[PDB]
Amino acid sequence: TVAYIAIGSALASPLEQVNAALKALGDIPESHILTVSSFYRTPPLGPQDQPDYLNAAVALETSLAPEELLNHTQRIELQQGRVRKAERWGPRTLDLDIMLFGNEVINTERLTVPHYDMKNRGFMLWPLFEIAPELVFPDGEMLRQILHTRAFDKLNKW
Ligand SMILES: [Cl-]
Repeated sequence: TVAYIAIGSALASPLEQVNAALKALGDIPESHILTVSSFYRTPPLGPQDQPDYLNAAVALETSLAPEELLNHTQRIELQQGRVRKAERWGPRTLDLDIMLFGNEVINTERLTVPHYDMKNRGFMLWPLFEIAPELVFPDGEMLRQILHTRAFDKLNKW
């Protein structure tokens, strides 16, 4: 099963945090990386201008069940990243999201696939389109049509 995973990171030096994360993803049992998108650069949310965020997408072939894959992405987030001390509820310093899991639709208490907001997020869709331009979502919508209709601005490269 081909899973597509969004990776984000702005902490310390994003390039080596993300590279360590990719190595971790590749070491997930019963799984191997098919391809990784380019690394992209997105500005921080808020006017205060935090560090720049590094965004990418990974195609991972896996025979794990979706919740088993979740277990590993959560483990990697714990091992490779941390919580913001002034915002424990805020996003961690390394973000992994399972965007898509084959053609599966999953609405459990722990796991929602497709990612619930990805169709509204250029920073998830553009890297995905780079590695999977002909992708079709479980509901039949084409990735290309979403990017075209919604007219999301392209992302700058890291
Ligand atoms: Cl869908």
